This record gives sequence, structure tokens and C-alpha cells, in this order.
Amino acid sequence: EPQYEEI
Amino acid sequence: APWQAEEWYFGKITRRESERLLLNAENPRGTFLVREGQSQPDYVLSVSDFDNAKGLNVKHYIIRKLDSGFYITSRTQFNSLQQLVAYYSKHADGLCHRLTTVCPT
Ligand SMILES: [Zn+2]
Repeated sequence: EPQYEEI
Repeated sequence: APWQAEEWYFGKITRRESERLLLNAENPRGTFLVREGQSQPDYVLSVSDFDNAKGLNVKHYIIRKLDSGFYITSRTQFNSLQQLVAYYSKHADGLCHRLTTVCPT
């Protein structure tokens, strides 16, 4: 539900 | 001294408290902190980012624990969390900007 960043 | 005594480790704080502490207008690009997860279990690298077509925002990167080790992507692995902080404070290497300053309390 929360947004994280994928390198 | 243990890595948890370091001024960039904020321990158990919410995603909102992270973002409120980082979104101070007095902080440069590359202000960051390492926190405990809230939604998910793994540690989180929370960085302030200025995007020219969006503005000032906070990105969250999940620091996954290698069962063997830490990494944000499986392509760059670090033996400690301080060795992950020290690398990205020198090379963006897939971050929007390199880590410059420890976030103020
Ligand atoms: Zn950006």
C-alpha cells in the first residue's frame, strides 16, 4: 500500500 | 561503537515522522536517515529528493537483509549497514542523488 523505490 | 549509535539511525519512527523530519526546507539535497520499517519488516533508507518536474519529495528504499548482508538492489551488497551508508554517500549508483548530510533531529 505504501510506495517504496526499486533501484 | 555500534552502528545504531550513529546520528543518521532514527530507529522506530513512522513514515510520516521520517518525511516530516526530512522535508525541512533547511536541508540540502541528499539528506537521509535509516529507520525501522512500519508497513514492512526490513529497514528503510529515507532520502530527500528534489525533482525539477515535481518538486521536493521523499523517496523510501527498502534495505533487505541478506540471509548470508544488506542491499537495496541485489546488484550491490554490503557486509554492514554503515558500509551501505558510506557507499551511497559517494555514488548515486541508481539513487536520484548521493547522500550528503545526516538529517537533523
Ligand atoms: Zn527524483
